[PDB]
Amino acid sequence: TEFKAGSAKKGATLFKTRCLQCHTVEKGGPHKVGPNLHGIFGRHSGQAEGYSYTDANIKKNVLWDENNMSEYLTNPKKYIPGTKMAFGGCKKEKDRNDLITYLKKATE
Amino acid sequence: TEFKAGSAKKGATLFKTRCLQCHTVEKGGPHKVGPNLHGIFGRHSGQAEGYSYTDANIKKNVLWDENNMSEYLTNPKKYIPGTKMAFGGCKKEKDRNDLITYLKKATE
Ligand code: HEC
Ligand code: HEC
Repeated sequence: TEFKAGSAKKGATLFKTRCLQCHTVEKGGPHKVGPNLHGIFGRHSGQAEGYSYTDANIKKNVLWDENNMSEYLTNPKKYIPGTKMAFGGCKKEKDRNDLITYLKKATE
Repeated sequence: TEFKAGSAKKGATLFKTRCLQCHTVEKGGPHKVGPNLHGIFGRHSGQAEGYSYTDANIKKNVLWDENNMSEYLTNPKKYIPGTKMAFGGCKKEKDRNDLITYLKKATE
């Protein structure tokens, strides 16, 4: 792709220090600030039920792939102007590779 | 995305008139000229086992999504220079939407 696997272990701790505050990844995990992410790869944005997404997310209608996911994490608001996800971004491709590697595995 | 659903019925007959000559879509379907396509969405290119892909396909390492799939079908060789898939292309977005709609459903 334009994405290369990293460390799922490293990615797990990135998740805990940078995403856990607002999300869960487990099947049967609840929505918190942000939606539960189980089964996000291959799904379009704004389709988790029981979650109130912004108009922005839903209309962007991104199809979530490891590659899309990478550009999004770099700068969320640049990618989805108007999204209420208050996360600065993950600048280093190495960090992003690790995180996505972790996500691809735990959200399945 | 940049893809919108069509007619899976229309897409099924497009498949039969334009792709069947070289591919199968069913789980447990055999490779023919081209590889069996069961479970192609979310998979990267050149990963079907027992199939001899060109160097081109494998190194392109496309992650197959309905959107990627669309650009590919427009013009395969323009998209994967050196691919041995001898298919001209599907010029109309309407045709492509229908086909991909069919594929998303039958390759799952
Ligand atoms: C709270 C401060 C958040 C943190 C930290 C992270 N995310 Fe988030 N995310 C949050 C919200 C409120 C939302 C919904 C946005 C809206 O505008 O409706 C999101 C959304 C996502 C998405 C899109 C999901 C979809 O179903 O379309 C993804 C893929 C996502 N968030 C992932 C994610 C990751 C991996 C994070 C750590 C780097 C992360 N987010 C941080 C809130 C918050
Ligand atoms: C024989 C004349 C073909 C027709 C008609 C179609 N395809 Fe094909 N396809 C063919 C070959 C020999 C190969 C392998 C290419 C290589 O260079 O190794 C392919 C490949 C694909 C792929 C990539 C699959 C992967 O696993 O990476 C896809 C997604 C694909 N073909 C789909 C497809 C569709 C939907 C067609 C009808 C419009 C179609 N192909 C026509 C041979 C032939």
